[PDB]
Parts: sequence; structure tokens; C-alpha cells
Amino acid sequence: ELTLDPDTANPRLILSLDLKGVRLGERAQDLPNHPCRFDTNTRVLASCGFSSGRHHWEVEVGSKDGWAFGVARESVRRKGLTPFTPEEGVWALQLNGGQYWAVTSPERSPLSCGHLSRVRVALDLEVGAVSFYAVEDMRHLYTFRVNFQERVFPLFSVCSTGTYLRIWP
Amino acid sequence: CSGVTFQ
Repeated sequence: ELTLDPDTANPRLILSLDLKGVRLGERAQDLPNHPCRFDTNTRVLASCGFSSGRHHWEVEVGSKDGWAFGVARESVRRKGLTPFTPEEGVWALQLNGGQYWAVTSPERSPLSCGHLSRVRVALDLEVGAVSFYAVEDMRHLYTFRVNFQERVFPLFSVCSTGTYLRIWP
Repeated sequence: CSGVTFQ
């Protein structure tokens, strides 16, 4: 079962005791500045990364703005303020401005998917794709087709208070 | 002020 990796987490994030949930806190924790820790962007990775095969996990999503989640290439930049874009190696859905988005670039792609509660992520490192489905009916939300060239990690980001993400098993 | 710059 997937858990969030506290050594990668931006020190403003608050992880749940069971390491499944993340929200944004009001104060930066005093944590060691490991090279793998996101020091500015509000991100955390799961402790498990994948180099081959096909993998599923599910993410319970808050109803309000502030979250983005999906996958990141391991080489995603951790230090300084970085763009949240496919070019930086993040492939994600996002709730922002009251709208669900696939975070394409240079312009995001608005999704007309209706309300989301929990999303199944399907990562395929054999063919090269990451897909998102709303669990109530498995309707397709978005697929990024990517020739991944390194290990890929589940990615979570929460940039405002009042929302959350939770790995659901 | 959504904070999305820091996503």
C-alpha cells in the first residue's frame, strides 16, 4: 500500500499519522533540508517509485480548490520555486478557480467531468501513459501519454488550506 | 490569491 514520504514533503505540509493524507498547514515545520525535500513548492511524493509495469492507486480529493495530484518523474526539481508543468516532469489533475483541470501546458485543459470524490490513477510504464478515472463510474478524466525515461513517483500538492488529498486503499 | 503559484 502506498504511503506519503515525509522526507520529500514541503515543511509547510501536514501529513496524517497514517501517512495517507496531506493538507497545507499554517506554519513551516523544522525539518532537515534533505536534497529530496521540496523546499518551496507545496509537494510530497509517495515513498514508492516505479520503473516498469502497470500500477493503480486511488486518491480521495477535497471538494475545494488547492490540490493537484498525479505522477512526477524522479528528477522533478525539488529546490526553489519551480513551474508546475509537464516540462518540469509533473503530470497531474488540479482543482483551481472552481474548475477541474488537466495540467497541460502552456494552457491547462478544463475538464467537464462533474464533481470528483475519489480518482483512480492508472500508471502504465510499459506503454507510457498515466490515466485518471472518477471511481463512481470509472469515467475517463484525462490521459497523459509520456515516454517516461526514469522512475515515476505518485505526486501530491496542496497549495492552500481548506482542501486535502488522501491515498485510499 | 489562490496560492497556485506554489503548486
